[PDB]
Amino acid sequence: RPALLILELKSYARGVRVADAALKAAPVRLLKCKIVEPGKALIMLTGRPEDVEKAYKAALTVANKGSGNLIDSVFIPAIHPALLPFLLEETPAPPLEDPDRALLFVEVKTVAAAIRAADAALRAAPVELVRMRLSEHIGGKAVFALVGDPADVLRAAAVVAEVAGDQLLDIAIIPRPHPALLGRE
Amino acid sequence: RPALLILELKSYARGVRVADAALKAAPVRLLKCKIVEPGKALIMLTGRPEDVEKAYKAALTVANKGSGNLIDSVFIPAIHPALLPFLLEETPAPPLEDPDRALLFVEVKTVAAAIRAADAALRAAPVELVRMRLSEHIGGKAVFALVGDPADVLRAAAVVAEVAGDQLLDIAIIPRPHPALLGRE
Amino acid sequence: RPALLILELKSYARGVRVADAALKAAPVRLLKCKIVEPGKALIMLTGRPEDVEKAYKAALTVANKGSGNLIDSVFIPAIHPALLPFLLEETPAPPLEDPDRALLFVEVKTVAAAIRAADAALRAAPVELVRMRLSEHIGGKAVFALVGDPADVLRAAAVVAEVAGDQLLDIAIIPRPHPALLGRE
Amino acid sequence: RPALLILELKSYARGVRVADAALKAAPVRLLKCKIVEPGKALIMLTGRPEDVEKAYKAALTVANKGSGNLIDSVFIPAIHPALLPFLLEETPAPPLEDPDRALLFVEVKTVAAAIRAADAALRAAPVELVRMRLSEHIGGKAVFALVGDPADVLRAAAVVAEVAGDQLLDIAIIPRPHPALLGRE
Amino acid sequence: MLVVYVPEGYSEAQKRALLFRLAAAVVEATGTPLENVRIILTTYAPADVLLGGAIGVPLVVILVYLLEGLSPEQKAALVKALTAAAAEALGVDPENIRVILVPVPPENF
Amino acid sequence: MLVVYVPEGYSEAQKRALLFRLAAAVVEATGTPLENVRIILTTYAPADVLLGGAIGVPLVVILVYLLEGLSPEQKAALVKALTAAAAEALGVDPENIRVILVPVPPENF
Amino acid sequence: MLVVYVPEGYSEAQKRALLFRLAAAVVEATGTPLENVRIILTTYAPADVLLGGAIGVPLVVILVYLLEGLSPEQKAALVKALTAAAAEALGVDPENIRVILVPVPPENF
Amino acid sequence: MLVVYVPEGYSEAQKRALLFRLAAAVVEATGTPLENVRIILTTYAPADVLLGGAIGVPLVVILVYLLEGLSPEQKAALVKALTAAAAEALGVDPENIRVILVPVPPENF
Repeated sequence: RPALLILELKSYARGVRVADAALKAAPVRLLKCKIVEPGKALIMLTGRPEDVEKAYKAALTVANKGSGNLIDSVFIPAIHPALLPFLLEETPAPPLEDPDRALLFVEVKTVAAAIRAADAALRAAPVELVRMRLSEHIGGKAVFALVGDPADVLRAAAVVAEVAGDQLLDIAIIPRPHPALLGRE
Repeated sequence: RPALLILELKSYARGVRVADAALKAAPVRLLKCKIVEPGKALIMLTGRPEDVEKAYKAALTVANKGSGNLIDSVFIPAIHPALLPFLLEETPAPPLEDPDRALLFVEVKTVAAAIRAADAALRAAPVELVRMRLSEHIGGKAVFALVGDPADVLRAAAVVAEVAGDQLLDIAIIPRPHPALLGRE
Repeated sequence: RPALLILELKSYARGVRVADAALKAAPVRLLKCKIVEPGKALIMLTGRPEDVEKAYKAALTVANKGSGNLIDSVFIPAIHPALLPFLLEETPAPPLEDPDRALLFVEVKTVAAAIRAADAALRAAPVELVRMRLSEHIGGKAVFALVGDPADVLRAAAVVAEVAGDQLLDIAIIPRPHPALLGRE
Repeated sequence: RPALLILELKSYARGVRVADAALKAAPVRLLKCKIVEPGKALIMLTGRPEDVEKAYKAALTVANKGSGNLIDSVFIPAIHPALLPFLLEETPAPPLEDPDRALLFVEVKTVAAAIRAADAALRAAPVELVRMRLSEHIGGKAVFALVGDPADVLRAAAVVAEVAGDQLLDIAIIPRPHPALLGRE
Repeated sequence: MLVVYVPEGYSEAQKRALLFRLAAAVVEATGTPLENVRIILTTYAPADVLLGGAIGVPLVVILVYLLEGLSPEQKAALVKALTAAAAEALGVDPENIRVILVPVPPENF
Repeated sequence: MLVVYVPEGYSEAQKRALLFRLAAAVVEATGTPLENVRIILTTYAPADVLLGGAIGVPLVVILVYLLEGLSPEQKAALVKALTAAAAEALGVDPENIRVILVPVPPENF
Repeated sequence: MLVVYVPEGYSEAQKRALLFRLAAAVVEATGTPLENVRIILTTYAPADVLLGGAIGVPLVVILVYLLEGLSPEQKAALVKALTAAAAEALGVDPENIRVILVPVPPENF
Repeated sequence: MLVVYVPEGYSEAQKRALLFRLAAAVVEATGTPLENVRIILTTYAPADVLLGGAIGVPLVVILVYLLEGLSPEQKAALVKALTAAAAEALGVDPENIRVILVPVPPENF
């Protein structure tokens, strides 16, 4: 169970600065320090738990969290395995094998809270990601779809709504696919 | 003369839902159910005339047209052949063979009304498309250029202005090219 | 020392028109007449000094500079050699060979003034570009990083701030890299 | 089934003018071109269907419908027989013969829409008028009462409400009369 | 007693005509005089209801309180009349109208 | 049919999650597909209700309309699931949730 | 030179299409290139003009300045084309469009 | 009589100087006293005119009403003087100034 650190900033040169300071403190590898639509800097880092944590508080001190420059900062010590193929690159999930599995779809404004809700749902609910997209050709939004049993899907929806709160922008539930959208959803 | 159905939505999860319902009703193939800049869902469908029509009214009932979720919905029973190479993929048109052909350029805010005006002009005026672009790396706009005889170009401009109405954002007319822009326009 | 002409327009069909008129007057080659995020037309031209200049005033007369259609128009007779590999295509600069070289980063709202400040700094200060990006997947912004000696970097920062003025949106200075960001900045 | 044309105007001299033009075009007889409370011009014409129709469009062109001078203009090709005794003069209907017949009463602001709703109800519902009054000693309102079977009366009420829409000002239903108001309603 | 739950966003004319048509259908079907026919309805927020995994789609529900002694066939006639009346009144598909009634015991009404 | 009476002053996220969790509990307990599960709820003024000599204290009430043929044990399972779901959804003590259901006769639904 | 007097109260799209269609008709009829075709128009107050004892009714007037050497038949062709173009452009009856042109002397233009 | 059509968006000083310079040119060229020289001009909307397939570009037009007996050479002198005067007055290229005059018949003026 590796850790993650996410930084959403507006003064993206200041984001460069805070990333540089964070790696000054720690030998934490870099995942992505890039700007995305609509012009917001996104930073992803991972490494040893304590190392990531101390680098995180150092970065918080450096960037002056709470003054408006930081849209969101999310820390997490334990991350799900299936996240890594999704986060590192667009990895298409295997097609659904049981047509009975209902589908769940969400939408929140900020990516940091998006993956925060994703991790919270995964910890609370045994559900599996299928498709996901972050901050690219989107205008700042982010998506990720879920599939599974009706009861599991509904409880996961409840959990993700609770965690997202006001960050949520939309949610939807698809009861049943059929081959014209099964795989073609 | 095939038909087309276009759906421009803001709640793009709701767009997913309405697309799923539309294919629940009908065996209509999917052309594109994708989000574009600045974060709007675009849906294109085609099939048998009556099939497309009944799927269309089913989708209208499902999505509650007129409540603000639907930016535009355009139905059309007959579509021009040259549209298909343009719509399916970016197909470069053959270069102009007569330098005398004047050029016409338009710009409207929404793609649905854009192609509505395009089809209206094609039905009313025998004119030929050259370059076109939809909702990609544009911020939501859409373009398509026309060429031809002065009289034909001017009457097509009148028709397209009439059809576009308030949807129009800009229009322009190029009288004459010369090799520094002929092909390099 | 070649020249350059830059045109930032909002009525991009009008930008097409003004580009056509400019090449009507002059045999000036075209670099890029393309729209970029968030939907602004960018035009770059180069050629003989007097030819570029007269084409420029012709274009100014045609497009009615000052009426709001023209965001910015920048003329320059002499341009730096290292600009050409950056402007023509994304050309990665060679990695820094001396770790002591401090780093400089800027951000302004408009590309025309961005390169105006870049050229002004180059004329005033012997500094070398490393990374640069213009109006692509950015929402209209533009970036370019500088490296070099502390004194040179600081004086270049002063010059670029002076030239940019209100066009500036952000600026930052990195004192020291180390291999975790040296090349991985 | 004769036709009717109704014209409600505010610039009553302009109403005189439009009536004169209408009879310039057509040999359509005049029913009433008179001003009523609160100072609005009312015009009623009848004749051959096509003759009435072409005179109607001529009058619409002359009076510039939609500019605010025309409160309402209602065209109708087929009119009910019992209307004629009511419209031409105040003709008292025969007293009700069955006490079980419930009563219906309506009120809308404009006479044109009033008779439009009346005709729509008559076409949709077999109901019979009893008392009626138009624009005289009323301040611009108009009344007409209906009688009949509970089911018929209720469905007629639904139809008249639907047709009147926002033109409606009031509606009421009397379940049962008894001789102290039977004939003395 | 009738209680009808409806979405919000309907013109006063629309619900007025709905009331008239519902009263018409009830009276013509059960044959009772207007003197004993009562109808009541209220609205709910659009962002408030769920309909099979969808939220915000409209859904009309009818609740009736009726006295026994009515044969099943006339009960079905009432159900069909109410359904058709509501559907035509507001132009919504019958799949979005759920009609339900309750036999109020004679010792109860 | 479900009708839930609730107090006013709840976030849209809160009642949204409440809807999802209630649907989850109903579906998992009675085993019906989502296609036949409908839920509706509305709010009342805080200064409007009385609760045992107290006025203004919150009180949530559940009303269900369910078809016969369900054994009492699964009826109790539904009751318990609904109670726990609502209580966890809004964090109010179970003494403030009253759940009630009605067997809609087969000739009636 | 063209000067067109029109009433006020027309959409920007309407007069825009009017300009395009008038240019089309002129170019196709007289055969001149777009490089030498100029058109100008302005509006007047509705309460400002009289039309045969009527005030406020719309009236469109066309004024053209054209060079000699054009035979009468093509002059009539221009007149008819302009009339039809304007009438279709704004949907007003041709009796409300008065078209007039002037032969600018060769020593004058 | 002079009538000049101009775009809108010009300072009062600008058109004032334009009037003075136009009067100067007319008087010096035709040699008439100030007592018989009259000039009038008006503006049009920028979104109103077309200029060779372009809309919104400025275009100034001059119309003169002049008495016969003037030889063609002095007519050309008047034309050139007016063109240069307007162009220098508003700094617009001469291609955007179209000047036109009409010989008012002696039995007519």
